[PDB]
Amino acid sequence: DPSILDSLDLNEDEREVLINNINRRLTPQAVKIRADIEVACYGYEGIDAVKEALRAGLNCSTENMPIKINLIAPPRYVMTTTTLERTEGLSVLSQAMAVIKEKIEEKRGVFNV
Amino acid sequence: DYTYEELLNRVFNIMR
Amino acid sequence: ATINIGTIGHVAHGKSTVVKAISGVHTVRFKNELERNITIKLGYANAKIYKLDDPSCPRPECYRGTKGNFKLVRHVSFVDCPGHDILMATMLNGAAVMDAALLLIAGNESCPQPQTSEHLAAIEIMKLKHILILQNKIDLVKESQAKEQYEQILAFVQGTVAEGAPIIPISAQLKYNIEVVCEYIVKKIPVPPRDFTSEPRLIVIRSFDVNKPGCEVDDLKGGVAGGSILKGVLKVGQEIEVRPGIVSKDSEGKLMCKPIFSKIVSLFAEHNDLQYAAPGGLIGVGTKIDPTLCRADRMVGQVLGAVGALPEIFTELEISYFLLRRLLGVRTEGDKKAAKVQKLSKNEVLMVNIGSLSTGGRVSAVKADLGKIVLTNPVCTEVGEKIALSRRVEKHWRLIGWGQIR
Repeated sequence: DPSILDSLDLNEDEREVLINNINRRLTPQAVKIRADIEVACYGYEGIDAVKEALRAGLNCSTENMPIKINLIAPPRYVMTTTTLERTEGLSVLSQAMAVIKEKIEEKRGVFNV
Repeated sequence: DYTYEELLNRVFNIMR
Repeated sequence: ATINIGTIGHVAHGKSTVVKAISGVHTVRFKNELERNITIKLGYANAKIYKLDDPSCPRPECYRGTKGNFKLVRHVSFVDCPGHDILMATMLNGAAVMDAALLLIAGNESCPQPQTSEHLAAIEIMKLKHILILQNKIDLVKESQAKEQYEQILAFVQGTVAEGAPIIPISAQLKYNIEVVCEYIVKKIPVPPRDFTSEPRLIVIRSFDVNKPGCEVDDLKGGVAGGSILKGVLKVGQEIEVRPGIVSKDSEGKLMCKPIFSKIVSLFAEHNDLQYAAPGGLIGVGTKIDPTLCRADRMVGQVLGAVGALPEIFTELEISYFLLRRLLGVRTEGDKKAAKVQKLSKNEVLMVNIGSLSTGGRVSAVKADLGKIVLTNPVCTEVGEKIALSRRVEKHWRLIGWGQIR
């Protein structure tokens, strides 16, 4: 983050510190969170909406970057969130509640927190 | 039932 | 997928060699804690039935008995029966709208054989007409037992219809006479008539699941089940309605029954999937919908219709019935002549195999020949000529009654 790193470079730049020491102890802190989903829908607007549930899986795969949805819980799956940024949280919340606030009610389905 | 005597000769004379 | 022949298996045959002689090998099957093996179920085959200008019907290599350039046209099918004498009553559920029957006789057990016509005891109401005489003792005790035993088994054929195809004395471990057995089940067993251009239907029997962990969310997923056709031939990609489907809970009206249809992809056919559903066997139906509803184990016992179908489905039931005046076939002289079959009591569990779906039977009012019942879940209307009432009399089930929709 100070990539202007000059003014007594000791060495070439920081030699013994930057071989492992500067790099060696970043000490990043993060806490695992696992915000869930439960969407489904039924009907023939529900067949359109179960196509739209599968593309909702596609949609929280590719649009707003929730990453690596796995298939371990056979009724309903998970979407991941890990702090390297922490500002993925409000974006994921805004989009999941935009899903519940405009997406599902136009297609007459069931979903909550 | 001729099939039975067919067995009785050939099957049991050659195989179990 | 061509023939739903039945089989009646009592104790201690050696069953994988005879069934795999007439079905090839076992399917890859899965998801343990299944359903109890005295309930409704179906068979399958990984083979086909054909000939090679030959009594022998081998497995699909074209030379090894000799040549004969096999007809890759159809595939044989089958209906399961494991080798214990318990396999009576669910088979008699299955002995109504199947195609034919095997008939299994051993010599390992009692030679004045008790179980076979103890097993085969609906030769009047439903269909039981195409059988074979099949001795399973060439192994332990030789020609004296078989000598008296052919008189034993021809003492069966008189009014009890036990003469559909004569004796085959084998042990299927040798796989012997399967050239002759296959010649019998090609020629001496016919194929009954069907309908073709009828609007197709299905009641769901054996559900599955195809979303084991480890894939992506962009996969095509859905609800795969099992079934077999009663009418029509079912193509791919149309309005495939399931009429109540889910139990419509807190349903306050009549038009509050939900319009739910689907599409279809997989129709498993041993090597392929012919998208027009080939009847006469287990069909591998897989639905388009991606719910928690059908692709779980939640769905057994619902219809396959179309938009604007005929049956309206509610609970208003009244049935006309009668009974069986002993436990059917069982008569053991060592203190078993009081296996009593008691009249329909009020509020008693049953099994009402209306058509080919197992729902437990509850009852509400008892007359001598008719009864007003209410049932454990909403159940479609299939047929009035048979309502196969079964009832607890022992550790497992036995069938007790015959019914009529009123």
